[PDB]
Amino acid sequence: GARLQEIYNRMDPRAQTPVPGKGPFGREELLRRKLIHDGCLLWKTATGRFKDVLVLLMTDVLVFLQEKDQKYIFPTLDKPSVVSLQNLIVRDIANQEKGMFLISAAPPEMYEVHTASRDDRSTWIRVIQQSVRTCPSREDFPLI
Repeated sequence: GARLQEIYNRMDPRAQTPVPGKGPFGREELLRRKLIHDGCLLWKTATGRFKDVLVLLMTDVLVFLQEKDQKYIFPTLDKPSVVSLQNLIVRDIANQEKGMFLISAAPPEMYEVHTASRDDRSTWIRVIQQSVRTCPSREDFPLI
C-alpha cells in the first residue's frame, strides 16, 4: 500500500537488477505492481550462509532486497533477485519446519528461504500459492 511507496523512496533511482530472458528491473518496475506481502527472511546462499533479506511478494513476481546503508538495494547473488511467480511451486524442507524451497519455472531455479516461525512460514506459503494461481498472463502484464 503506502508500504510500497516507503520502499520505493528508500531506494536509489539507479538501482537495477537483471531478469534473465526478460530485461532490467529497476525502482520504477516496483510501482507497476501491487505489494501483496512483505517480510524479512533468510536466504541460504551457495556458501551455506544465511543472508538477511527483505522479501516482496507482488502481483507477478518475488523481489529480494537488502538493507544496505539506510537505502534498499537489489542484492547480487548467483540467482536473480527478481523471480517470476508464474508456475512457481513451494516445497517444504525435510525436518526444517521454518524452511521452504521456492522453485521457479521462468526459468527453472531454486531458492531456499527460512522464516522465523512455523506460523510465519504458513502465512508466506499461503499467500505465495494464492498469488501464484492468480498471477496475470505475460500477454496482459509483461515482466520487462
